[PDB]
Amino acid sequence: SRRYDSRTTIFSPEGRLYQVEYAMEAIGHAGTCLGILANDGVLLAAERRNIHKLLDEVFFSEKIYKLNEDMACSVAGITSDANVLTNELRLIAQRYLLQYQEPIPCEQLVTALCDIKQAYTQFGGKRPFGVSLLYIGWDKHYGFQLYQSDPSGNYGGWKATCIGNNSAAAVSMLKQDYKEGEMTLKSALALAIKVLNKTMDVSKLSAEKVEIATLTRENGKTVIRVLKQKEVEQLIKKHEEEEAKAEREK
Amino acid sequence: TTIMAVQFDGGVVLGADSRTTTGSYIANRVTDKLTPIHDRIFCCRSGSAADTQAVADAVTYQLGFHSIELNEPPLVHTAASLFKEMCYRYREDLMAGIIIAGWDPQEGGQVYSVPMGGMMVRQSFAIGGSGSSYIYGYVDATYREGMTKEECLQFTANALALAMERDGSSGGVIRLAAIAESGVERQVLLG
Amino acid sequence: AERGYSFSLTTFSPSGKLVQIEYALAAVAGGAPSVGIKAANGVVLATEKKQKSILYDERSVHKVEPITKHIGLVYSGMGPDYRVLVHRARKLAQQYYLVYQEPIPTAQLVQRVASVMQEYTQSGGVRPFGVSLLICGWNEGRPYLFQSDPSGAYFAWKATAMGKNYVNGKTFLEKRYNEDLELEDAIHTAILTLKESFEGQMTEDNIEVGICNEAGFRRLTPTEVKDYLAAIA
Amino acid sequence: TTIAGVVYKDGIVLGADTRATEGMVVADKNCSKIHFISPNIYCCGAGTAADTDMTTQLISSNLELHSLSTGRLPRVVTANRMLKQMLFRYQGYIGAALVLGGVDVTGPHLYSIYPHGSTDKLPYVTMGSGSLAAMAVFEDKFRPDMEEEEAKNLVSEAIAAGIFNDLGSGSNIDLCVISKNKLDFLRPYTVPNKKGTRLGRYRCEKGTTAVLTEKITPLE
Amino acid sequence: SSAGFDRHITIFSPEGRLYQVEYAFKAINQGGLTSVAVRGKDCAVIVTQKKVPDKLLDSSTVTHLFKITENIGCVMTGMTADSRSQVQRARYEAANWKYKYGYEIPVDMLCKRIADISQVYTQNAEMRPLGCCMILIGIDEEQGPQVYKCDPAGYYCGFKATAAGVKQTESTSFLEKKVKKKFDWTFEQTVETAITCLSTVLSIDFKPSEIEVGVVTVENPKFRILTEAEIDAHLVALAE
Amino acid sequence: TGYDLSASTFSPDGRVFQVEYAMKAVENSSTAIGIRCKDGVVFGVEKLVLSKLYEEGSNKRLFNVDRHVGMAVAGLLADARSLADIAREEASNFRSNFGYNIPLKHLADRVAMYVHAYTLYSAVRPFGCSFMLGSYSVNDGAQLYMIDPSGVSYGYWGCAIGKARQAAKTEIEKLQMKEMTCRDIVKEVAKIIYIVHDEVKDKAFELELSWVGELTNGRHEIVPKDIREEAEKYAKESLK
Amino acid sequence: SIMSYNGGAVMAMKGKNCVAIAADRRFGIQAQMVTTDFQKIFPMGDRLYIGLAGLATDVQTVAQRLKFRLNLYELKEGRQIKPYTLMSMVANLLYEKRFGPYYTEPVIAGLDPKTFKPFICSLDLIGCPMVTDDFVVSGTCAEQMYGMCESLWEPNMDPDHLFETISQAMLNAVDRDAVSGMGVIVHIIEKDKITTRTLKARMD
Repeated sequence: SRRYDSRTTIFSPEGRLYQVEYAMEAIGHAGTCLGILANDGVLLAAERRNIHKLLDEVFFSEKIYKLNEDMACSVAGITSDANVLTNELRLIAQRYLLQYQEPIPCEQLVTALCDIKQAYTQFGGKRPFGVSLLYIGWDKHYGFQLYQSDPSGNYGGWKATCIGNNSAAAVSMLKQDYKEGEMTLKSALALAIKVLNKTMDVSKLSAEKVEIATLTRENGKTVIRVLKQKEVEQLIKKHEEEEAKAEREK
Repeated sequence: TTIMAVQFDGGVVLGADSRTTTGSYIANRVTDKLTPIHDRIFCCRSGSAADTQAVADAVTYQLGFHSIELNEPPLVHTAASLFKEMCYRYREDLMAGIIIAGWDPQEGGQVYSVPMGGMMVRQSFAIGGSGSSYIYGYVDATYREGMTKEECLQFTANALALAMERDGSSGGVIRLAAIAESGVERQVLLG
Repeated sequence: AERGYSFSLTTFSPSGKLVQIEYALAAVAGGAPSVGIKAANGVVLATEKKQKSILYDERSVHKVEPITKHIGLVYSGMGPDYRVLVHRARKLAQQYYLVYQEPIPTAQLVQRVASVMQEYTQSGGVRPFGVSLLICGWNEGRPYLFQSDPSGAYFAWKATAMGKNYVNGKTFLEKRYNEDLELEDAIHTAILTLKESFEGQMTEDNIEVGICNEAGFRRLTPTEVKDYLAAIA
Repeated sequence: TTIAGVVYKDGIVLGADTRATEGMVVADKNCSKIHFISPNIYCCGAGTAADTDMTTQLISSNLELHSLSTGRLPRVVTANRMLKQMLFRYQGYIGAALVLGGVDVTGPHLYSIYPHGSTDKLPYVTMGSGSLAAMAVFEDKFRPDMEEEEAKNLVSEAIAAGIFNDLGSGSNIDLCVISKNKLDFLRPYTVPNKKGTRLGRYRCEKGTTAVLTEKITPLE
Repeated sequence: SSAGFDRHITIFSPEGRLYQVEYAFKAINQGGLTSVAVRGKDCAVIVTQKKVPDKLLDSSTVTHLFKITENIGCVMTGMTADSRSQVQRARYEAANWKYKYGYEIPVDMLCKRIADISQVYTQNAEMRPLGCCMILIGIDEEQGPQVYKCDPAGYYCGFKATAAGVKQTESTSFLEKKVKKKFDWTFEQTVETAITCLSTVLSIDFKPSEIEVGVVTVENPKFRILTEAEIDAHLVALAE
Repeated sequence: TGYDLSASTFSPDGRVFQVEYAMKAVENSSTAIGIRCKDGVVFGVEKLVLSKLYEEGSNKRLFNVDRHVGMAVAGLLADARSLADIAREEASNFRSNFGYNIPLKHLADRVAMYVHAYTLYSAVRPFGCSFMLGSYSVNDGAQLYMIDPSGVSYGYWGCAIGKARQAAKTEIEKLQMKEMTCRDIVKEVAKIIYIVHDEVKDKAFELELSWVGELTNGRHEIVPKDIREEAEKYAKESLK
Repeated sequence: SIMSYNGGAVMAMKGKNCVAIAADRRFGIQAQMVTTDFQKIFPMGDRLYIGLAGLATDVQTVAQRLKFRLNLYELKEGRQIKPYTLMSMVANLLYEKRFGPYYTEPVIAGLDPKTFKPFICSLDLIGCPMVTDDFVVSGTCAEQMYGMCESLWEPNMDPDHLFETISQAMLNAVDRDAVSGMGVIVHIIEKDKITTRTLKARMD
């Protein structure tokens, strides 16, 4: 049975992980998300590869999956492949509330899920998770935090992210947008609108194909504002007037 | 409660009472103590009803899967060996009141008594029941050697009537079972 | 490495695509057409069963195998591994029914089954399910129609179709079926899109139309199938 | 707690008291001990509730995996052997004291469930604390069931016998008609026991009680 | 298409096809047997045979007729080695339903529980698919007789009259036209057509002692088969 | 191209190469035959001689599993002793739970389910032993069963494995078998045993014979050379 | 006794459009008090509470273990928690140990998430569900709970008369009987707002 084993777990002769390098090629494709710094709140946006309009869209949050009433995670990858990790981390977040009675911080929440994806890479020859999802939340210590997961079992957590393919023109623009935080929660969402409008393949900033979920820090409820797509269109046309105002300079 | 088994030349004859009493109260007025394991293999049960049913259901599953695979006549002695091994290992838990009596093609009508100890032994007649204490002297006298199926129904009726009328636990309607090459025969008698 | 207990046989292609799981979609494409429609009061399913020989009677083998009294379902492609997950879903739907005391919605059947179905594909040594399940039923007063795939991804479609030429029947269900219609009108266009790839002969045993009422799922006998479709659609 | 019933030609009628007493004070005045086994099979509860409830739910769950194997409609012989099988596997650590009945293709059949797993087939069975009063009516007055209706009164005669005799069964009478085609469950059937009227108005008006701390939490 | 070592194990192919499973097609050819099932109104009749290369062949031991239940029997095809391991499993779940359920056995859906174990054989990591083909009859209450033929792909299959195997393809061709049209079926009518459907294939037509005709009809529900006596009489009755 | 690697996989011709290699693996071993008379069953084993090789009456392939049952085996000897202990342990389970003689039909069926199972898995390997099972009882009679490494359970009045001579079973039809009392049968088989299997291949050889039947009252043992002595007595004068 | 170890009484009374539940604030071992600020009834979900009477361990153990399975059901399905779903959720938890079961007298009284219709239920320590159409009382002494309330509770009771009826009921029971005392908290919830009042009790 040594010839039938393809040596998934075992490394490549080149020093790279043979299974992980072909894994992250799917992350560069498929899922598309973004993140940015914002004061007194945090925003998340994603574009669906299911964006074809024949769907019912009765799932409400789909690519936006909400793990807890106080926490949401934007997923990039295969749905059901991620759904195994969702309820898992959901129970890890819930078992934390059980022995503690206090919200799970974001730091150890990411390191707990990344090790689950790492266990299949290190042994067992099992199929590693090709799902890379973001993290948002708030704690009494470090406050607002952003994180990212990697298929190799590492946390890709930073204060910014590029996922997974497009947004290119906005990527380098985000480095010029690197000015840290603001609100006016509608102003930071306005910056996210020029990202979705300019860098989309069909452009036009289709409202039904994208969904924006924002977490507003509130004591002690921490209200998460999930936009109903009725106020997204006015948020889309909000910065489209600003984008038309931005081109008045030149 | 009171059970009886008598073997003649061409088969065996069984009988049992109906009324079963838990404490002073009567649990059931009419109860059939004979167990339809197979057409050629029956047995008489007493004591705990739950223990006698499941063990009879276990051997029915064990031997049933075995005997159907055999495509052979239902050998009686091997079926009673399944009761011998189980009642011996469970003797510290289960209570064994089963007495295997049935007709066999090769060995003819035979009776195998399996008391609470789990042993198996062949005798010309079998006795059992709580009310059998008074008829121990009656069963060792009126019984004769080389009985006929006809008078076996009369003799088993004499052994049950004395045990059912005297002892308070046993009673109810008398039911007898005749086993021979012609097949299972049952009847209902009283008085 | 390790035991030989069937470690995962599924690897990643240089582009990141799944190897043997995408090949299970070919069995779905090389299977039999199955259609379903979510409109208004309830969901309507239209499957296709045709006998390869005149000696086959459709009164015995039933394509529709409802999971719950209020939950119907159909499938596409490949049977042997289909009945495994069916009866598995019968045992799995009991924990939600016993603990939470409630006629479990189809959405929870989707979350639990597709998670195990994805775990089944992750487990190697076994061929992934080549069955695309259409999950429907009625819950909380509003019914649902959900489509799964061998990879486990679950979608939601008003009117969906699977099997041979499923992209052609999907456009017909996009045009001829829109907004929502009554179950009687839903059965109509469900047979019309099934008569697309169907042969020139349609009888009570050729097509079977399941329907999910708000009162719960009721499987229609071949009688009502020949009465409404004769004269198909 | 009393459960009893008799079997007629085309079906069975079961009944039980609605009074469930814990200790010297009545706990649940209105209680239904008839549990759903399957469409055509019903069983009467007694003894420990949570033990028999989780039992009959696991039974019915197993019967949902049992009768549905070949489909058709649920026989009792499917549920019959499972009881003596399973309940004996635990050697009687739990308890039941139940009345099992159902209408099969072979006709209606009744059973008496015991905690040790032994089940006997009888046209009439009585279990519970009032089993002595329900048996006196079934035993002596038994008849070969003839036409339907007279046996439906025989159950109500035996059920009311245990209510007026045994003080353990009060409150309301229950009757469930179980037949092949027709299935009827009527609860409560009759309320022989009543409670006396209040001697006056004991309501306490506001102003006579002081509150240490008050809280108001409006909702959406 | 094939890539790598997939030829050396049991799994799918780069095109999604199968090789091992499809090599079980001719796994019956080494046995070189035939079984055809015909069902009537109240009756069902199975026709089979056996080869006697040497006079030392015992009729009882080389008998291909297998009896699962007293009411319901069966028959197999292909290599007889894989069939016997499936015989006890057909007896096992039988006695399970006789014990627990206590009635006439899943005359319809029993092929699902058997094919489930047959699929476990196919679904195992490395194990033999056991290409033996299972064929059952059935008896139900006021449903008439039943006929079921299961194949070792893990699926349940059965109908009125079904014949699958080496030469059984030409046997079903005659049964399609023979049944309908419109016709009824009596006891001897199904026995006489058991040879005629095979008469479209080979039917060397020799001494009946080698051929075994399974028959089940509802008078006494117990399945059973005679020995050599009137089977030859039914063979000379169909030829006038 | 490697289709013979996994014993769990089929072949391009639709059969098991592991069994095809196992069938001829038993043929290279020395001949061990068997035959059954009316009241008894006869076994035989040939012992080849190359150099010496060792003490006579050593490592004889004739084994005794049970009271009424015996083993005439061929092929690799170590695989035979393993099956001898399995059949011995199976005979121990029957004499324990039941306590009477194990029928030869189901005793061969238990081993048939074993030998078949090892051929299904690629982990273990098939068996290179093809043996003979026969027994006699007062309530059963004389039966003889031929078991093959493929797992097919069946039997004839006689069979031959080992070396390919096969002429030692030809004269048996020229002599009285079922009519004879099994006593003179011992010396009647050994005539051509010496003639055929010519000395060019192997210069010297040695013969073992075993019997079970009515004369031993169901017991099985190897017939001694000194008693009744007519075994090798008539064998030397019958070579012409 | 086991339930009389920590003592305590949980009285839940249903009104017309609302529902009220009350429990004493006394926490102590046998007859010796420890602290009067201990909380027994805990909030579960939205506009739903649960009463607990028994060992203070099983009070904290179940309520925390219930909070575990509470969210996990709500996080999978965004719909609410229902009083029926949470009722058997405790029954399955109390049934995890058949012969080892925890000792508590859980009383679940909460509003329907769909409509203002209130619902009341009480479960046995072994997980036996029980429902009443008037009120559910669980405590040490059952004579004062069943005797009074049967002559007090009325079919239609507005929040004004509902709180004042149980008020004097706890005043007359504590000032007379022994076991309970040291303050009583009352949770009266309706569709529009949640009201929580603490009754006055003897400090001795």
